[PDB]
Amino acid sequence: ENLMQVYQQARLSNPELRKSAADRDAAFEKINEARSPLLPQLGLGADYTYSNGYRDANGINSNATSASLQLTQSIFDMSKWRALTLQEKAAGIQDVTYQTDQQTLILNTATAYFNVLNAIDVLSYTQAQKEAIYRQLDQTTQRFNVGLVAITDVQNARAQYDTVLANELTARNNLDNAVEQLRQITGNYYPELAALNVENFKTDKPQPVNALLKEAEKRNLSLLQARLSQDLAREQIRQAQDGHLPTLDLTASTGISDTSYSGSKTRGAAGTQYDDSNMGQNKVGLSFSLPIYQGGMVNSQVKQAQYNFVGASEQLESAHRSVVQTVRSSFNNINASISSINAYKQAVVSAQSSLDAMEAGYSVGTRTIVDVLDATTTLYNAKQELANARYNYLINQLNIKSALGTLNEQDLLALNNALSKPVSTNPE
Amino acid sequence: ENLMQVYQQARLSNPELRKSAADRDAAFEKINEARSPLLPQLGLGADYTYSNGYRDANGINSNATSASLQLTQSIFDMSKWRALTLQEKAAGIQDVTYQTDQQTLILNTATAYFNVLNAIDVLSYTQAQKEAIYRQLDQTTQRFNVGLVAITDVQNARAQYDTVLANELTARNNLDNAVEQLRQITGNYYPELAALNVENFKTDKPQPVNALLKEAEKRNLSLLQARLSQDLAREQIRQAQDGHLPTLDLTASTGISDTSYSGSKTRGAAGTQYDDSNMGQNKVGLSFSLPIYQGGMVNSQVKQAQYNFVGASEQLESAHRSVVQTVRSSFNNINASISSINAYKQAVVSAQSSLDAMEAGYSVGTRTIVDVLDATTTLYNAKQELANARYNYLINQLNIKSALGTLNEQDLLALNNALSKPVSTNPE
Amino acid sequence: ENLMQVYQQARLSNPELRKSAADRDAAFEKINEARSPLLPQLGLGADYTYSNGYRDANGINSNATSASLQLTQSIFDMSKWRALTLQEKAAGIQDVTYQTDQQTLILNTATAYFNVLNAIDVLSYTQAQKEAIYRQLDQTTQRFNVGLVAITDVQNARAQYDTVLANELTARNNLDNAVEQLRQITGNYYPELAALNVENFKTDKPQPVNALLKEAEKRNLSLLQARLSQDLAREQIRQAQDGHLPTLDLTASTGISDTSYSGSKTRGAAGTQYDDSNMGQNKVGLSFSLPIYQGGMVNSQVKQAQYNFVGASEQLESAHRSVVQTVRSSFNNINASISSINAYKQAVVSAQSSLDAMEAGYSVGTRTIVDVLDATTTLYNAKQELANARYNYLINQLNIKSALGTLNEQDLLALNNALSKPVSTNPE
Repeated sequence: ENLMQVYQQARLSNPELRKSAADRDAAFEKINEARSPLLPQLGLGADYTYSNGYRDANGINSNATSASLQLTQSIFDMSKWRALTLQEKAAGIQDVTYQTDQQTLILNTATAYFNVLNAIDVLSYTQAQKEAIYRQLDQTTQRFNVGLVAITDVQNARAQYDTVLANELTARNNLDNAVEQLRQITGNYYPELAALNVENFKTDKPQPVNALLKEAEKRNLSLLQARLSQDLAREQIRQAQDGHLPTLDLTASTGISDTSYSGSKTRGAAGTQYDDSNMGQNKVGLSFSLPIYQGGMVNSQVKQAQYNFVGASEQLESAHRSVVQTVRSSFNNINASISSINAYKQAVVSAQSSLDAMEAGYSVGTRTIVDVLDATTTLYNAKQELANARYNYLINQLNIKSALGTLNEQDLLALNNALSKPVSTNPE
Repeated sequence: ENLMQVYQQARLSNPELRKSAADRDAAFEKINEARSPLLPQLGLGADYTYSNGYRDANGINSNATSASLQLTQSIFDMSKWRALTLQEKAAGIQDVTYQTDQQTLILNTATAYFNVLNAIDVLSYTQAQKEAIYRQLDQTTQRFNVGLVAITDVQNARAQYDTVLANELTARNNLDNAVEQLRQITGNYYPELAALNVENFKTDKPQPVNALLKEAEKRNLSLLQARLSQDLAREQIRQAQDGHLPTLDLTASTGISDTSYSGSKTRGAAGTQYDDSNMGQNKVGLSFSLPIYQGGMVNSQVKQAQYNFVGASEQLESAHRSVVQTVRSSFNNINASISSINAYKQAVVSAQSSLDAMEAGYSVGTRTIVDVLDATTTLYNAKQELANARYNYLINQLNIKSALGTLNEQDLLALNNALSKPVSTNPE
Repeated sequence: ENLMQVYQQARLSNPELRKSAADRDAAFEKINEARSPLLPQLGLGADYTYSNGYRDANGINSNATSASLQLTQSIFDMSKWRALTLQEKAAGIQDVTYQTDQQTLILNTATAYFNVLNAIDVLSYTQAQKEAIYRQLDQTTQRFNVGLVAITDVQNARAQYDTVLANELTARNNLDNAVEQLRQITGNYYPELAALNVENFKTDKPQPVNALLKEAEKRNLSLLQARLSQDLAREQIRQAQDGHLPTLDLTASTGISDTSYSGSKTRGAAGTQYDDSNMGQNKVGLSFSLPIYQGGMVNSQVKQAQYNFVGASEQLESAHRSVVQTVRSSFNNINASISSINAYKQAVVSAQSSLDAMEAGYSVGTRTIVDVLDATTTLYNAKQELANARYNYLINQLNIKSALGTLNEQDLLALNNALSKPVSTNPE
């Protein structure tokens, strides 16, 4: 029930990634659609007709029946090739989005895993605080019923106890919600999860900022998709100028049609003009066409494409600045986490001394049990904060590496050494 | 004047809900234009033409004229029926989003209503604090004048007085802004509103979570949207496959023509071939075709449709998970509110006791008037907390009913029974 | 260096505003595309064909070789003019959004400047705090060595000293992040920024509320875009109606061809029908159309336009009420800022008095030096708070200027007169 076992199932259960995979497959398969028009196309054309002339052509009756096939093959029209180029670039963009989604899945699973354990720690602290506050109430009540204290003190103690009970209920609810959050990502209810092995924690140091900047510029996902968009805009510009290009097609058709002639006027002195015929047709030919003026429409589409391209370039520059600032922020965040870890470590070192000193006084008889319980609660506070700091450090390490774009699953030794014995998630 | 009346006015004065209704009307009307391509499509034409083509015929004049009608009526094609069905599904989707907008309107009205009472309470207690701090400053300045304290202590009192003045100004501004934001929903200014009846407030217990989950599965609007979208994807898959089947059409026409010539040379021994004519015809017939080979166009559409279908399935799974999570979170917020109510009740009792002790002590002469003012302020704030807790409980009950998918004016009515005390929205 | 220079550079460097300008330009270019169809058209259709008779119809052959130009020009169609009107409306919309973008840029530049200044002040305050805590730790350690306290006191002192070390590190990280986030807008590194001079700080009272609302309802941007949107919806209603109106167009052309034949079986009983011929055609004429019984294809298209228009009218009402609430809220915010500034000045004076008292006591020998350092820290905290309040006041005045719809660069020119003294961002 460590992070690796939870993420392996999350990979094959998460619908957010599955939708991304479906989108990528739709984008890829669509290319075959755009290559279809270039190939030849066949069709059938049977039909029927009936006519009845009037006005001058009075008393003329006729009926017709025909059926034929068609086949058109485009010889030279680059309009269809530019569609293929644009569609392959679209496929590239979709694949980049898929990579981004994969990294997101990893990060979200890790975050939920740590949130559960944080909830458990705060719950333990709240239980200790409740016990201390209850002992205080018992002491005050006994004093009052023997004297030495007014009723207002009793009511104040009751208020504090009710407040700690409310906090305990809130903590239980939060522990359930986080588990429910862990079931919403992975898709399974986990009763037991491993925790941090405190005795083997690593406060590593990060690389210089400039090296991270270079790696980011080289292999970041956002700016890569932005570059794909810029290339797509250039290709669209190339597609705009395709209008002036002439086009030609090669079409061939064949079919039969047997038409007979009748009528009182037709019969008699026909002269061979109205005799029936049973010829066929095997037409084959070409076709060529080219626009001359077109009122400058294409000369306007060309400028629209150029403006779109410059807009895309500005977008790319914005994305570049964004990635730079993000990498700097992540580096600073890691350093801040290191410093906070040191501070909390010293803080817990100090609180241990006081809880140790309160215990000895009770052993000899200078203090009371209430002091010991209060010191225990404070130390539990020093314990819950330190664990939170450690988890934040780990998540920030993952965050910087994700900004580099270089993490999919190489966080195998990163967390394997950070695991320990199972800890229950919903004790009863 | 009160909650029910405000909701009644907003039900017909709110522009967002009316825009939703307009969208519903647009969706339903769309069914008409999907039907239209089934009925006959009558038409009219009329065209004149002059021609002197003389590659070999120089001096020949031949004008032309025509005017005819048209009728077309499709017999067999499933490209139109699929469109009808898909438009019907879109209409259903629009209806569901309209219902969601209704529930959103109810929630927004309730929240805006309760914020005003919160502001009133805050304002009253801030004024009490201002009075207490002013009395403190008066005492300190008198004491400094008499020669018992240093100038440094006067500055502290003046600073505290200025701080409370600023807090009171902020409270008044927040009350004004909360009044304005409620007008942004109804379009009216409310001088007074009804307040909660403390002695007629109920504390119920929520139903078991399993029954809530069952009801949510039955009647959750987002899940209805998801299922309808998936059905719309399946029907679209059926539509794509129907691009294979053939089509049948029927056409008819009738018109006239003149095609009159002129010229002395044409007349005379023309053989009757070049004479003017006034022919007319009433041709009618059918038209049939069946595709044979279209390339990947036929093939690719089906695969793309199936990919979209699996995407819709993933989206539906996401909807299911989200619904379950939201139901549980609301169910737990309810109990959290109950516990907080208990705690704040105890706090109010404690503050009452402290105030009474202070008042008796001042009556017998053991305390100054300044001490009494502070206890009154502490009690007054304790009613800020308890008031803001009950409103949270009511809002949370409204939310949980919304998630269950059964939030109607009937549910909102049950709250108004506890609001039976008018109060001004602008003291003095 | 100064605010004016920073804005001057950001105006001509920022990529988002340049993208807005590019989008405006590309939108004004669509007007040309709208008119183009009205102007004439010209094309070519040269081609070739080869027939063949079979099934008892062999021996008959033909050869087609065609070439002809075509001119088409529409003389009456109201649908095209609707497109031009719609395009003009789109151009207006683009201009409006460009103006909004400029105003947003001004706001962001001012915000970044003041954020950097606030970071500098906070860094100074935290440095003073660190000095004070270090001296306190030294005192406690010396006392323990001399034998007046226990180890727990030293542990607490070390914890307190460790905490300030984390806070100092975080302040530098925030300062660097602010510098980078300013570079993201401007595009340059700024070692120094002009600082606020307190000798000439303005706290002018603002104008009444109703006057501001009336002026805003005239030259605001969001409601102007809403009005243009409703107008284009009406222009969209007009476009729909013109689908059932007749139209005319003109056609012209010319072409030649050669139609010689060859073959052995063709000879025999030709009867002049199998003779080679060359011919041309120069048809020119007008045309007309008018639809009837279309199954209400465009009839039901009109109802969709009207519902859309009422939706647009509803959105405009929403925009109106939103502007109302926004301007009122901004006014209240200005007033709150004034009050807060007064409070912070009083606090600063009180802290100064306390520091003077503490310093005099130390000079006469009744106080240690830890007290002096603590007083200094409190004074620096007060100074930081006051500076933040002043910056927020300036930002709020700019914000209300923006909400009014009258924000430019000359308005910001006045604020430059409040910034005199350069201050280093990262002093050595």
